[PDB]
This record gives sequence, structure tokens and C-alpha cells, in this order.
Amino acid sequence: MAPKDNTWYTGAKLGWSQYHDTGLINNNGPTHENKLGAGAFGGYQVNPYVGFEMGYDWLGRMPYKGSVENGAYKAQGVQLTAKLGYPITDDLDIYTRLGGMVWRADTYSNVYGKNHDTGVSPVFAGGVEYAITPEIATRLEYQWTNNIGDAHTIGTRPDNGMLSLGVSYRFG
Ligand SMILES: CCCCCCCCOCCOCCOCCOCCO
Repeated sequence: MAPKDNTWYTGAKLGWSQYHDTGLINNNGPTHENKLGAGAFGGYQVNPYVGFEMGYDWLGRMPYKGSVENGAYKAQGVQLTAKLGYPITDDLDIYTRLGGMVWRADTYSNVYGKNHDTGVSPVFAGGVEYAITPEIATRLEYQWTNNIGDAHTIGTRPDNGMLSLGVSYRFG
């Protein structure tokens, strides 16, 4: 049950990412990592199979071990994607999103202070959308970015996936 033919929708999501990066010195510094965040998205449906959406997401590193040492991590990004779906039932859609994202990571260190980073990256998602009612739908989605990137020195990697639950309102 995708949104009706030339209509708009909006929504919000809560996300979790199990590690969107990772650090190290021989010698270990943190123990493992968790990021939690949220995001908002809006889109336009063209027909039952295709829509286009815009979203903004934010992720924050969650505080959890000591052993001296580390600090704050925040990521944010605006994305523009084409959403391709197929109706499995009258209520359940399966879809993928493909497009691009402009992001920014802001770090912090006690030694080094504040640092930032910027990027442009392809984004991909696979998910399920369930129409509770004709105006309210929930989504279960896994989003990933594959990373290649221009820079430094020479590129290697690790951005990882984000899992999320969302709700959206359809202005039919
Ligand atoms: C993958 C890149 C994103 C490309 C998608 C952009 C899609 C843009 O078009 C969306 C449709 O928006 C058009 C509506 O405006 C019509 C208003 O009413 C007309 C006067 O009565």
C-alpha cells in the first residue's frame, strides 16, 4: 500500500549503528562502540513502484568505556534517493532506496581538540514499509554507504550500516 499517485509524505526514524567506524594504537584505547540517532525524511510518490525522498539523519556515539581516554563523535547527513518498491500484500511493501548523501562527522579529542570531516557518498537502503492505516505507515530499514572516498594520503574503510524504525504520515 504505497502512497497514492501524485502525493507527498513525511516521517521520522530512530536509528542504531553498531560501529560506523573504528580507531586504534598498537595498544587498545576504547572497548567497542554504539551509535544512536534520529532523522526526518519527506518524499513524493510518482506511482506505486517509485518515489523520491529527501532525508536528514544524525548519529551520536554513546558513552561507554574507561581505560583513560575517549571523546565525542557526531555524524550528520542529508540524502536524496529514489525509492523503488514492490507491493508484497495490500499493506506490506518491500523497497530499496538508492542515491547520494552529503555528510559531516565532528570529532573531539582531549589532546588534539575538535576535528571535522566532510564527504559525498552513495547511499543504499533495503526495508519494509507497513501501512497501518492509509495515512500512517511504519518502516524497518537497513541503510548503508559503501566506502571508497578521495583524500589524504590513500583511502581504505569503514562506514557501516544503520538499522532504523520509522513512522510516516501520508497527505493523500
Ligand atoms: C534521484 C534524484 C532526485 C530526482 C527526483 C526529483 C524529482 C522531482 O519532481 C518531483 C515532482 O514534483 C512536482 C510537483 O509540482 C507541481 C505543482 O502543481 C502545479 C500547478 O497547479
